[PDB]
Amino acid sequence: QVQLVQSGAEVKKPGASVKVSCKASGYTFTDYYMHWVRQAPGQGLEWMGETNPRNGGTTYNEKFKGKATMTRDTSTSTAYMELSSLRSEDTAVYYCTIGTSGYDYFDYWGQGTLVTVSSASTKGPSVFPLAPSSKSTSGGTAALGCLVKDYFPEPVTVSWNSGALTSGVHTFPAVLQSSGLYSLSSVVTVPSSSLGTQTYICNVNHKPSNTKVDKKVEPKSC
Amino acid sequence: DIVMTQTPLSLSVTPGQPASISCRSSQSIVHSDGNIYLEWYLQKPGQSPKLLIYKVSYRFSGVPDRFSGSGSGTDFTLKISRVEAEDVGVYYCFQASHVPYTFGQGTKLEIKRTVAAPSVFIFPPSDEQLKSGTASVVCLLNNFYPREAKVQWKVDNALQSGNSQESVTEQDSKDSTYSLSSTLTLSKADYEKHKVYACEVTHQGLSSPVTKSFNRGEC
Ligand SMILES: Cn1c(CNc2ccc(C(=N)N)cc2)nc2cc(C(=O)N(CCC(=O)O)c3ccccn3)ccc21
Repeated sequence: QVQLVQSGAEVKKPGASVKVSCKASGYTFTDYYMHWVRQAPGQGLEWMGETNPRNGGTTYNEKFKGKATMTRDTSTSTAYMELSSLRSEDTAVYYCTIGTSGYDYFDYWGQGTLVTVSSASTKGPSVFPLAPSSKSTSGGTAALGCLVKDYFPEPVTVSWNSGALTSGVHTFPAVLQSSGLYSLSSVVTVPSSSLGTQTYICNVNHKPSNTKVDKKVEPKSC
Repeated sequence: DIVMTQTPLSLSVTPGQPASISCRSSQSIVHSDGNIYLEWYLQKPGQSPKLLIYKVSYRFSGVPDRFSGSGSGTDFTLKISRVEAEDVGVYYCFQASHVPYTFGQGTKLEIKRTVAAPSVFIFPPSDEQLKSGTASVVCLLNNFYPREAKVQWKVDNALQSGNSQESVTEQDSKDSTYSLSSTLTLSKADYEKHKVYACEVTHQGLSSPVTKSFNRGEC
């Protein structure tokens, strides 16, 4: 019931601004402080500040003061974190989190928003099927998947059959290509016996390019 | 700011065996109210951190009894009595007694399971990709342990170099295995010069290498 839904990943040029949103549901918005947490490899996890949803005041971590501006809209139960004058060093995953037992712990977190600061323009991926064939069977198991090629920046999310297929799914960490573009694959192992009855669709999402691709992976007669 | 230092940096534990992680604060962390706001979080790749322990020793509702916290002053410890597959990931300690609230650097827990040989699968380039002038050949190494699986590409038995990229998954939360994907990328013109495309796999669980191959144009 308690949900924190954040805005999607974005690519921003150095010097620009970005406003990340955190839509709250399943609780009375004014009951708990809203927190923002940064995650970047190296500096790791950092607490940026806490917003009082009643008076709208924020207690900031000195490190993020000025750079990050936190607000809340009580009419839409949405908290905002705005980063101004973006620099390469601001590339990170930004989480919103709340504590429902005074100031004891953080029990609920948003899904995170990856903000990428770069001069390179966004590029949507090409989606190619990795069709099951005699070359992708092992015992009575068939492997199939999708190849998500040439996108920028990260991330791409891949679901199978709109999230109904999760068992045996492996969405590989992205690889950086020579071109500066990323590539990844998402695979699943299924019974080879039911390739004639079951339908397998990879749902590819690249939020920075507003790319949404649904690819039906058809068995190969080879 | 208060620095939270975790020891060790990494841990590899056999299922059913204990795990211990230390967290040291650079200063005392007694809040003005008199309590110590020391928490432990578990984060899995691509997921948000998840609460385990709060106020040094309190177990959060729903967390298994195998997890426990202790400590005083500047020395805190997280204990897992018997590790389970589901415990994989990165453990972080965190203080909220003084502003700014600070996190530890993290401790990676690996589950030391039995050796598992990879299952190997190969995918020729798709007909839709071949229409674009590029050929990507995918070799999948599925559910193996330990992580060190070596892939070599051979085109008409000639060892390849500089035309492939690989990626390993995080350790699986259910079976404690890893999977690896290797992709060979050539132009349609380079792809058409050769017949036999093969990926040879070496691993601790394989007495002899496993090769998966196909003849170009046979599909
Ligand atoms: C600083 N602080 C925080 C920051 N959150 C936080 C969460 C988790 C953690 C952590 N991870 N340890 C650390 C900090 N939350 C607080 C809640 C209260 C409080 O008691 N009330 C109730 C007041 C009434 O009776 O209405 C309240 C509720 C809403 C607005 C204002 N006051 C006081 C102080 C608080």
